[PDB]
Amino acid sequence: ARVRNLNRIIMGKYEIEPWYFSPYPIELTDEDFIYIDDFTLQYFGSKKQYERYRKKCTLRHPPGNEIYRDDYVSFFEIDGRKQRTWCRNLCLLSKLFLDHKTLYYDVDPFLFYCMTRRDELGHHLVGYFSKEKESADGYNVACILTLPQYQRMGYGKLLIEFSYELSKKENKVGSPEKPLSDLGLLSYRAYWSDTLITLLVEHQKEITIDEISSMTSMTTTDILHTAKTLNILRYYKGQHIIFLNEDILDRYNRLKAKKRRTIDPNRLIWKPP
Ligand SMILES: CC(C)(COP(=O)(O)OP(=O)(O)OC[C@H]1O[C@@H](n2cnc3c(N)ncnc32)[C@H](O)[C@@H]1OP(=O)(O)O)[C@@H](O)C(=O)NCCC(=O)NCCS
Repeated sequence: ARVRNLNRIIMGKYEIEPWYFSPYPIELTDEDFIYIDDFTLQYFGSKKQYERYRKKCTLRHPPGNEIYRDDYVSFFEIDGRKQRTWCRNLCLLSKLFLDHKTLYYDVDPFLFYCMTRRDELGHHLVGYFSKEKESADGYNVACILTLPQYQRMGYGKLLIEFSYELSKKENKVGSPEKPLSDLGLLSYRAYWSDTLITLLVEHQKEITIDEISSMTSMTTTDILHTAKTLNILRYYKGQHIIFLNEDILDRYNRLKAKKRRTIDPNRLIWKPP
């Protein structure tokens, strides 16, 4: 009698192996897989069951308001309390790739911003970031995730950039919840670096900390840490600034050479509560 662990989830054409254990309320059997509907995120122990529900009539995108939509991606804002089932399913899926995550069942305190890539086939959920409706620490991101099958394609940086656009619209600085996984912290460091580098080349050769936080919603701490790492911190005109140098120009051009997609602030149709 085999009592197997969840060793693989079948999502669309993808067969993904979890990185960590997730509390799916499922029976342990001699099989080690479950089906995850790529639209509803519902889990099924049998292909037949999955098929049975797949036929049902359902929307083909996350259950929320589309507050951003460009030719590349869309962002749906979902209130956990309004979509408990879907969001709980999202959290269970997310935990498979997180060392730790708050109780998956309690989604009410969160707002989920889910990003989809649109193809000739429609919407495809590629990642998301949750956010406390009320954060005592001012965290502008609780958890953030790019589904495994879509990682290392630039989606993570888009998720992060979007979280800062919300903060900017809210007229507040913000920073991701600590502690961050190594993957998460390294992604933020790259984003913060790319952001200061782009500002120095496209906005001004010299910029004060205040100006930076005002334009990016990045906190003083994340700005200083990033500036020190790049060796671009100085004192000019009576205050601390970051400055441009050949290294930064070089980095900027290399960044641009990758012709990466970015978020257009003008397409965010959203008003904070
Ligand atoms: C952290 C996380 C969101 C990052 O998401 P991601 O989609 O992989 O992020 P990005 O793709 O924007 O990261 C940039 C990387 O992708 C690579 N990349 C992006 N587009 C690419 C392309 N078209 N071709 C080749 N490489 C590409 C970049 O070269 C870069 O590699 P590097 O970090 O070694 O320099 C993701 O690793 C994840 O969900 N991890 C598990 C959950 C987790 O730990 N979340 C954070 C909790 S604190």
